[PDB]
Formats: sequence, C-alpha cells, structure tokens
Amino acid sequence: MIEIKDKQLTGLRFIDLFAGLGGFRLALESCGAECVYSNEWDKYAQEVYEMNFGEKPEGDITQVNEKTIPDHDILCAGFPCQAFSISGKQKGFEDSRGTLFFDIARIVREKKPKVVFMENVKNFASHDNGNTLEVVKNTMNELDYSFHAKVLNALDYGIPQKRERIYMICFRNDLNIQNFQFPKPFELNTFVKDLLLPDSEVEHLVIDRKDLVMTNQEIEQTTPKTVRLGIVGKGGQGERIYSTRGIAITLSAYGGGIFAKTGGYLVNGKTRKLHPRECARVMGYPDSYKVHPSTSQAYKQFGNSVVINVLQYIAYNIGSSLNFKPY
DNA sequence: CCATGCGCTGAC
DNA sequence: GTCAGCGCATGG
Ligand SMILES: Nc1ncnc2c1ncn2[C@@H]1O[C@H](CSCC[C@H](N)C(=O)O)[C@@H](O)[C@H]1O
Repeated sequence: MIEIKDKQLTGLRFIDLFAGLGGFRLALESCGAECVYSNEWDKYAQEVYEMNFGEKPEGDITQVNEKTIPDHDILCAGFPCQAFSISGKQKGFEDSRGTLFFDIARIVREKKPKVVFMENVKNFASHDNGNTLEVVKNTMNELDYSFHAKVLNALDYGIPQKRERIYMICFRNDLNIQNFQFPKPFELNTFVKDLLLPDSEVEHLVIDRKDLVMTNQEIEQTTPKTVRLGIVGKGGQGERIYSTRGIAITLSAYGGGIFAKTGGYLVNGKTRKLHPRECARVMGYPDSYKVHPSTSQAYKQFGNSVVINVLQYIAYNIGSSLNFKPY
C-alpha cells in the first residue's frame, strides 16, 4: 500500500460487508475514516480479521434485520463473483449465490448512506449481454443515487499483477456532486522479481516435474506483461509457467493444478509456486499484516481479496469531491 | 477438511 | 488461430 498525507475522509464513517481479509478497511482508514460494523460468515476469515483488527464480524447477512445496523456514511462491498466469473458456469441471478445484491439494496433503502462503493470481476460488465449490469444501474437510480462504473487493471496503478475488475461508485442525489473522476494511469516500475523472498525460505515450494516443456526463452529486460515460458501436463489452469521479468497472473480462490492458485514461476533455475507472503505483496498488503497459520486457508483468502493500492487511489477522489463546497 | 486433473468461455 | 480465468468436480 501507499502512504496518504492528505487524510481527506477524517470523521466520516463506514461499514465493511463481506469482509474477508479487510482490504476495503485498510484502504479506507489510511485516509482517516472510522469503521463501525463488519460482517463476514466464514470461520477462518473471522479468525484473521480479529487477529489483525481485534473485533469479530457478525455472520450471515441474509438473516440480519437491516434495522439493527449502525448509522454510516459509506457502505463498502466486494460481493461473491462465482455466479458471474468467466471461469465458471455463468448462472447469474438464478444462482443461490448470485442474489446477494438485493440484500445490499435492502440495507440501502433503510439506512440511506452518502456513498455506496462496490467491486466485482470483469465478466460482470458483459454478462447476459449487459443486462445484469443494467439491473444494478436502474435499481440504484430508483433508490435516488447516481451511478459510476469502470474496469481498471492493476498493472496501471503500480502493482505488478494483471487483475481486471469492475468498480462502482454511487452518490446520493441531494449532495449534487458533479466532479468525480477515476484516477489516471501511470508507468509500472516494479516487477515480480522485486517482491520475492530469499531462496532459503521457499525451498519447500520447489517442483521438479519431468514433463516440463520449455516453449520460450527467458527475457532480458522488464516488461509490464505476462510472458509465458513453459508447460507441464496439458497446460491448463495451474500448469502454466511464467517469467519473473514481467508481471503475475490473477490469483484465485478455488483454482487447481500442480501450481494451484498462484501460478508457477521460473526462479534462479527452478520452477516453484508463490509463498503466502509473496501473495500479500502482489495484492499490496504491508509486511505487518499477519497471515492465517493454515497455508491452505491463506491462499484462498488472497484469492478472493482486493488489491489495496487501487482502492486507496479511488477513496481519495471520493473525498476530494465531497469536500468541494464553495459559496 | 485437503490436492490435483480438468475442459469450457471470452475477448482478441 | 492464440491465451488467460476472485472456478468445477472427484478422490482419500
Ligand atoms: N451470506 C453471507 N454472509 C456473510 N458473509 C458472506 C456471505 N456470503 C458470502 N460471504 C463472504 O463473502 C466474501 C466475498 S469476497 C470478500 C473479499 C474482501 N473484499 C477482501 O478484501 O477480503 C467471502 O469471504 C464469503 O465468505
């Protein structure tokens, strides 16, 4: 993450829904805001959140009375993507997991915060020929909010990971905000090779497979693109090997293969997967965030999370526009 | 719970 | 053609 000097959101309040690791919370506090409610139902994620933050989130959002929820200015939410991802079966609103959106709509109708901040995957902008996206725009409008949505790639905001996601910012109409803008892109100056741990700490992750088929040569100079070097097996998800002189592929939560969830990389002569701490870094997490003791649960957790740095750039802009009140 | 082999979709 | 994906489905 990046350090913010102008704490533009001092004094405002927010809630962390579908918390996971608390990425939306690290980002929003670096700007001065206060968290007054969190919700997340997974046992293991509740263990890490409490360990880093010291409070335990409520559970199941579907059986919580929206009238118990504390007053708040900003509502934050990265909802489940499985029923929208380009990796699954694409069932959408018909899926038991693809309806969580209407629970946010319930909370919003009763509490009416100043701002609504949501995140989801790339395919969500196109799914169902764009109808799925239009159901969200039209609902937020009916509730009396404006609607801003864009796809941003992390490699354009300083982190070397090819992660494309859709971000949705919404403002209540009596505030008359007319100058919100998405942050502007810049050049990448950090590559995968600059974030790895010493060879003595990742030796147990080294993999010597005999069906290794190198299909490209190691590159000489750094490039802000994923450069594939080889394959194992048939070369499906989890069997592709990449160069450390470029950028990392998207981490996932339920992925498989011999190099499950992180991808394989050619490091100092041998192919291996990424360590949890290295996963933290490619997502923008500080070295002081304490990871879960179960390696398995940690990989899953970083797979479902958001890149802190990108959230930090967006939150400053939300603040700049809210603080512009001339005579 | 944990690991690993898929086999299809989308955006060029 | 070419390549990448906050995943699915079965085994102990
Ligand atoms: N019904 C529900 N009630 C509470 N939490 C739920 C839920 N349904 C799904 N979740 C949680 O929804 C989360 C979505 S991904 C959240 C990641 C978060 N943005 C980050 O910074 O970590 C998952 O962790 C899942 O465990």
